[PDB]
Amino acid sequence: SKEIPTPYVWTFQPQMGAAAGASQDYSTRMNWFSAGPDMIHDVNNIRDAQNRILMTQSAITATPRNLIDPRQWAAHLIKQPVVGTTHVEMPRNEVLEQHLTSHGAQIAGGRSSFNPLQTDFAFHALPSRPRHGGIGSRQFVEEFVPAVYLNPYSGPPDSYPDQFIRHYNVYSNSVSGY
Amino acid sequence: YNYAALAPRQGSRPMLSQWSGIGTHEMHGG
Amino acid sequence: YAALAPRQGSRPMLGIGTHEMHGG
Amino acid sequence: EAPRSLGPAPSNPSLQALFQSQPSAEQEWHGDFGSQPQANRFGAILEAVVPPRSDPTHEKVLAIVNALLETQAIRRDEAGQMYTALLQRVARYNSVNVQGNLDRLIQDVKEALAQRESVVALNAFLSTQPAVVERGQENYVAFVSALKLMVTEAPQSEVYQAGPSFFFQTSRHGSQTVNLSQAFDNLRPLWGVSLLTPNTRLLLLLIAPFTGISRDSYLGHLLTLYRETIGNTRVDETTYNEITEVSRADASNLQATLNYLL
Amino acid sequence: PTHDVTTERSQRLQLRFVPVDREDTQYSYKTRFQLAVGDNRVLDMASTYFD
Repeated sequence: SKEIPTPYVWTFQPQMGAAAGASQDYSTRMNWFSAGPDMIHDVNNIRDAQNRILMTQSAITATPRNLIDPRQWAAHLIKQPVVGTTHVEMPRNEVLEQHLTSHGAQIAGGRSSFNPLQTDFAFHALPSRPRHGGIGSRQFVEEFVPAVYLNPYSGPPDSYPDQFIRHYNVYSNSVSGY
Repeated sequence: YNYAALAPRQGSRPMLSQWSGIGTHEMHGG
Repeated sequence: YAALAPRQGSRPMLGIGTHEMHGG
Repeated sequence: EAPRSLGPAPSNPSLQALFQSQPSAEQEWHGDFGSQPQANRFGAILEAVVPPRSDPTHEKVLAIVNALLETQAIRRDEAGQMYTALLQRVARYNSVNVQGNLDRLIQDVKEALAQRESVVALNAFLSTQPAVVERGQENYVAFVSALKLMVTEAPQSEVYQAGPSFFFQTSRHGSQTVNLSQAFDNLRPLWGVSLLTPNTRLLLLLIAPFTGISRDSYLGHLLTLYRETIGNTRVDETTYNEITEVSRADASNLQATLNYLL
Repeated sequence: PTHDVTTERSQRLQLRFVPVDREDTQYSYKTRFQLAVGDNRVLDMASTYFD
């Protein structure tokens, strides 16, 4: 049915960090050939409610974007993992230890005794570049929510929703064969 | 595209078929 | 902590000591 | 999204031909003559004093074929075939008039590409749609005005005919298509007057951000509630983003917040 | 329940602890184990059988 369609549940490819095509939700569907119109109305209302919930979930969670599935994602769109502050303590004072050794002292380490100072280093071990690329599972399930395609495949061929096909690259739009 | 690239071109206009030509009904018991 | 308990449905379902000591 | 032509400038086919078939010492995109060896110095001096004249035929044909590639009249893999065919034809019928016509065609196609760098279908759809109803000719008029405004202001939106019905699609490669004919057929009995199909519900949800409608009418009330719902959805998106980013210093946390939030 | 029940941060279910040091006299066989209870995870010694 075009009015109330089955949502297009996406498929995740956890090597490239991107969706690999989409297909209709043929797994979570309820049979109604044993039901008369009284329950047919209920089932249709349930499907419509599910479609509405999917649409509003898309509006809430999915980030706006021109392409349906950008294979390579911008750095800012990708949710980077937070990193804590690393505190490290310098154990030994090299210049004072060198002075003591030059004046004829042997130090067998394990605050020492001869060093009154005590310095600490605090820094953030951020990656040099903010890891532009694929999408993790959490962000994928957050953003690539099931799609409700109301009027299916109506119009010119270039107006169809591509990337529903599992084997389809956006660059040089075509289907990759063997 | 227009799907006219998939049909033979009798000159310029494509040799498209009827819009309602799709579908069939052939069923009788005798 | 009612959310931690397994839910019978909309409402979660819900003996904290032990008494077992005897010489025979 | 592949580059249609090799040149760094998608427009200006003459500039693209300059990039493709000219030495990378005349082009500009943004030493110490006298200490060079005698051979190089003398060659440069002679070339400067008496410039070598060359035929601008291959360059013109390359610019033309680049323009055709940009226009998509010629596919990417037959560019060489069309280039050779055009060279053969021009050489067969070469003349000063033909060269002038080639220059004029290059100038015209460059101007057309620069100028160029749905509405008629909507006009036909409105023409085939009745313009008079017996339940107030102001809600319908303002709704039509809002529809035209939104289809005009949408960056990449298409309106097209598919058999006996007209469709509206929000984007070229999207998944939001609205059957305008059936939507208006459903809306017609109730202009000035739960009972709406998902198609017309989607149409109303799309047109609500881009809309004069009297609030007393049923369509006015529906548009006000859809605007309120869309605003609630945006503020809810902002709250969800804030809460999630704060709570990430778990996918279970996203589950919990989405369930409590919808 | 869906939330605040399970870890989902890549931690083990069973841990095998090799003895840090051990002696085998003629009478007995004494082994010393250094079991470390995570940072947040907790156990009860109804488990922790000697193998």
